Amino acid sequence: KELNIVLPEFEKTHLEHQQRIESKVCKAAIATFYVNVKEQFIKMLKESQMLTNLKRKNAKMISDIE
Amino acid sequence: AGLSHYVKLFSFYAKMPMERKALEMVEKCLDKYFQHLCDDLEVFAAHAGRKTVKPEDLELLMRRQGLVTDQVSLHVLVERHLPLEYRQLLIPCAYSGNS
Amino acid sequence: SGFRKELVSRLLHLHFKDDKTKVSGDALQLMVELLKVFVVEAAVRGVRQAQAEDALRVDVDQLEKVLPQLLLDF
Amino acid sequence: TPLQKRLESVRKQSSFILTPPRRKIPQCSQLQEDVDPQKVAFLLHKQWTLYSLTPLYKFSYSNLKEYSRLLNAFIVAEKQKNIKVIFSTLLGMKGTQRDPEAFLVQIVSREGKVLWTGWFCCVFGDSLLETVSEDFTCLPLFLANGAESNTAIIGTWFQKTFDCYFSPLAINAFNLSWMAAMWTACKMDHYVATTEFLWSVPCSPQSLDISFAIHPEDAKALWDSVHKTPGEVTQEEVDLFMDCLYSHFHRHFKIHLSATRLVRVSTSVASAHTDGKIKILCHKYLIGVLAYLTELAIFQIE
Amino acid sequence: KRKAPRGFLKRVFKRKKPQLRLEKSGDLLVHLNCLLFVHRLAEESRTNACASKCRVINKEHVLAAAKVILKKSRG
Amino acid sequence: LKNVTVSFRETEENAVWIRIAWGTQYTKPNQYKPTYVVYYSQTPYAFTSSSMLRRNTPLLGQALTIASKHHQIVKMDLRSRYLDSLKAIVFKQYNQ
Amino acid sequence: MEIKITTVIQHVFQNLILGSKVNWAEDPALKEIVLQLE
Amino acid sequence: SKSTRDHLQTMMESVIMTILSNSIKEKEEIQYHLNFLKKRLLQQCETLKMEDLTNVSSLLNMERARDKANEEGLALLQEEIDKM
Amino acid sequence: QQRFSYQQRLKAAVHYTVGCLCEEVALDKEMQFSKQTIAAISELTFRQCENFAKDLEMFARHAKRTTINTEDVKLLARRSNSLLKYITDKSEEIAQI
Amino acid sequence: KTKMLNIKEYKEKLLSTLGEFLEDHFPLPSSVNLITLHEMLEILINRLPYVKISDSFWPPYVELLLRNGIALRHPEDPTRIRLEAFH
DNA sequence: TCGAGAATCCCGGTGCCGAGGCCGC
DNA sequence: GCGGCCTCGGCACCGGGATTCTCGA
Repeated sequence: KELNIVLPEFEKTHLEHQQRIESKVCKAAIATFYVNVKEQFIKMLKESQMLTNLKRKNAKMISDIE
Repeated sequence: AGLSHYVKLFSFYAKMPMERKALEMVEKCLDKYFQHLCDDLEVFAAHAGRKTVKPEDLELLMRRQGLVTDQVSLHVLVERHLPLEYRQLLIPCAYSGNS
Repeated sequence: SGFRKELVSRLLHLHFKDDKTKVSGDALQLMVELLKVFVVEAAVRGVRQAQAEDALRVDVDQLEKVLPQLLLDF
Repeated sequence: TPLQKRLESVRKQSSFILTPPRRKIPQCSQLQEDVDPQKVAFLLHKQWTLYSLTPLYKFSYSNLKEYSRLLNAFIVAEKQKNIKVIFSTLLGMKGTQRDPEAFLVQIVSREGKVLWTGWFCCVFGDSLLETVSEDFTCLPLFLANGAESNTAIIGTWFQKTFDCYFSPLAINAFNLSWMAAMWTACKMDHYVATTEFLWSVPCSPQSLDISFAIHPEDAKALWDSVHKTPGEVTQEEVDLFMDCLYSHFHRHFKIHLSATRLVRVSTSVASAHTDGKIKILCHKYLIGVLAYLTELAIFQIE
Repeated sequence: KRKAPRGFLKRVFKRKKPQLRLEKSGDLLVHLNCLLFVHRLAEESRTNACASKCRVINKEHVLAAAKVILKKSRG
Repeated sequence: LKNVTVSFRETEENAVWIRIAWGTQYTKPNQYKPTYVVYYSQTPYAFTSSSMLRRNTPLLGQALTIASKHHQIVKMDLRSRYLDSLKAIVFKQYNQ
Repeated sequence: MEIKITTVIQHVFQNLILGSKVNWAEDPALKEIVLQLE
Repeated sequence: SKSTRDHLQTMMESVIMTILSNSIKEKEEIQYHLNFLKKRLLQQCETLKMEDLTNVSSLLNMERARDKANEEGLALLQEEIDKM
Repeated sequence: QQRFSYQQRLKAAVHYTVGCLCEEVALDKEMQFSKQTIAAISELTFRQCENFAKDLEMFARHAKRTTINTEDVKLLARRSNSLLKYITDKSEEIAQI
Repeated sequence: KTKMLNIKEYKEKLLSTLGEFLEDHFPLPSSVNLITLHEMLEILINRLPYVKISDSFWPPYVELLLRNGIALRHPEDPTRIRLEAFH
């Protein structure tokens, strides 16, 4: 949900930084930072998947009890 | 003696009852404390090139122990723990005759 | 390789609280050695407590449990 | 008038002239003015150990900070022999406008772990106000709940600074049966707890206790059997309610409950013990339960 | 306890190491060092006691205290 | 209850003193609040420490009545703190 | 707000003609200024 | 979640460490990109656990593997019990 | 600004040379240093290099001296027995240079 | 008013002696004369301060008014001084 | 009609102050 | 075998488990 909007803002932030960019190597550094931000967003998505897996365990903590 | 002085002072420094079997091991802790110190004063006084151990020879050592800082100098540390007639010898007072 | 000369001049001189203290190359390369063995010692202590826990990875928490004796020792 | 009025009051009380206090059924006491909802709601379901508190000499509801400091510095000194003391006027625990405003004494320990939460209240206690001079702010009731050790320390501080004395208020089984009857006579709904009467037989070698716990609606219908005059409950009506309990217990177990003594009468209104750890205040009738409790504290003071 | 032994610290400094010239009140500095070392011992041993929630300091807490503080107090 | 630490102790009065530390498959066996079961060896009566009366109580009775070759487990509804008196009552062993 | 300065400067005469090389009472000026009346 | 995204940007700063190790020839230019990353902080944190997240999530994933084993065992032994 | 461009550029240099050291010490015990692991050990090298700089300056001040010589770092090597023995031989190797 | 003038003259007695007898003490090697250092402490405590010198110089002097109880070190940050609050 | 969530009756499992024991004078 | 010392333990007040009973698949 909000993760898609955050990724869109991060891409817009990277694009605005490239609009004010000065060099080609700076563009490569910005691309590397964008890949790092994608990894951070993947960590956030892994946290969301951990919440989903905890919901499954809660169902799995009741199915086993049942 | 003095180790018995420190274990008794440990009682009023730990604020909490301990065991005598703890005290003879803290005695070995003080013995090794000197076994590190008196040769740490040895090596620090040798580092200054002086045969004797001046007060600044130990101020550096206590800087090593992290107890002297830019906030807590040597002399302030004397305020908090040593009695008055003892810090009268260490930190220079003033009479136009500073000790 | 190592932690080179123009970098050991610069890194140490950043924490220098005055401008007039220099560290000579004879002592500079030994400073390279002492912080190189800072990495070596911190790493060996971490991997040693790692075999003590039997890991193939050095995680975040291993380093945090090694500081209380790393900074104390080194 | 300043003392002799109290002497005449003592004469009237000791005379014991036809006591049976036909009491009004505790009326739903809509929470007067402020009565901090958080504070009062925190003060309800707490087991107050009652005490009888003589009037406080030279007390003022302005110098709460000074007494707070003077008592905080005394409690932690009794530890020399971490704690905060918050005197807090309750602003609404009073029966009539002329009653002294009830104020708290809380041993707050870091966070708000209220260890002790004392409570002095004087509600519908105008049998003491009109007999004591202006200098005394009389609060007959004192409410502990904290450990007995801290109560026996704040009580000493209060004796030392205010010349007030704490007799541990012990509700006799007669007054206990009275309150057990006027609380099943109330007009409440959604009864929180069963109407339990913890009896305790007087056997010398053994100490058998009985919990004659009635269904709260079933005791209300049993009370209506013995309730004839509305508005006020009589001593005979209370005794007939208690005797219907007796004739439903001796009927069943052939042991005369009337030969035993009440020790605790739990009710949906308010639990009430004998030995002092008395007043749990389940419902918000506490200005009426406290009215009875203060009227009982006058009996001990006067 | 409100004391600091002049004789004992000097006798220890001479017994352990025979070759020094500790100054007029340098042994007083040694006493301050040991006072603060035992301060650290008392406080971190209180921490050790709360670590196992033991209401009395015992051997198993002092031995853990030593390897931290005694090593820390090394110059 | 796949994670339980059941520990027996055949006492000298010929009464196996079962102790059960409970815990579901999701959790480790909890030794904080165990459920001691004093099963007299060949007796139809099997005392039980009324710890929490959870969903294991119908499994405590079930395992008890299927281990010992019985079929129906019934709580007698005798609940006393003095096991040395419950032993007397359920066996009629007090006046003899 | 002035006696509260006169109970401060006073008590730094009970602590300055004490800690220094005072020769406090063997002097006729300080003897009336030390032993300062409350 | 302020401290959590501070750990986010310390991972950002570790990646910054990496690029500056690889780049080191953009000193004013990665001064600029550290500037845009600091206003990225000012854009996300101003507007608005993880080690516990990853570690506890792996632990709980092993827990759900153990739970699937529990259901395999319990459910199958229930199939055998009600097969009986 | 200048404080940031100073310490972040040396944080970068420390990470770069310490990552070279990470590849040089990861081959001994067949280990891998994760990104946050390198990021940590680099900043402990930084933070305790602050400690070494704090120590070494007053070490020269202790001998009434302005320059830092080998005995000062020997006192820095005074701290621990294992690296006393390690730094003794590495110091005679220093003197070989 | 008579008590005002009496206390004022007592103050100009104590402070006149603080000028006179403190020439028995008397400054010596900015440092800051103990008259001036003391009065800078005293001005700060008069309105409250706990800093009052921010570690005034000539360390023999600052620790002078600390051992006799004249001034007090800040219990947490011991580079700032307070004048013992004789109030 | 039924399945998960919340509240709350029933009794713990805990907190904490008197009683009994115990070691100098 | 007592003097100020200390340690179990009945009583009791506060914290989750299963039954009520309301709502969603």
